[PDB]
Amino acid sequence: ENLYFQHMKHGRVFIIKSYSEDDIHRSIKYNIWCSTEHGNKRLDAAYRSMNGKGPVYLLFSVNGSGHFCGVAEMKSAVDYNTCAGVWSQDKWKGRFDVRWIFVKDVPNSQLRHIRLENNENKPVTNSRDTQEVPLEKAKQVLKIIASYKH
Ligand SMILES: CNc1ncccc1C(N)=O
Ligand SMILES: [Cl-]
Repeated sequence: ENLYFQHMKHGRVFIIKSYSEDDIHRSIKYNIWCSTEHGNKRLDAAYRSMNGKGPVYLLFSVNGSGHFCGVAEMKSAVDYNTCAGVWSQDKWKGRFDVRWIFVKDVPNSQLRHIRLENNENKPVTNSRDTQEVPLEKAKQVLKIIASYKH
């Protein structure tokens, strides 16, 4: 409630969209994630180019659910050669560490009035997986999620 996510001077924020809620449950249990091949490459470049100077945040949402389900920070580069078949389907190859910060359902109603100037001014709730969020809009999103209460 303005107590959250001030002093976020640098850093970068991405939307994660999963059509497997089981995969997200596993992320929360073991603090790891895996995206598509092109998604992993985008997150890998953001994390590496940050060179530790700032956080990379991930805003998670289950496709079709109508709500965001929480926030985690990237905590490692992407390892592309890892054990196969750990996710809901075999097509997900690789792994990076994350640290979950919030696990809570925030309805899209609370966020849909934030639009992305880098995505044709579309609402942030209408994003695809690994859509990057401009820093000032991300700060608005993170703060709404942080303070939202049932
Ligand atoms: C492991 N990750 C996933 N699982 C299921 C559906 C989408 C994803 C994704 N784009 O990250
Ligand atoms: Cl909606």
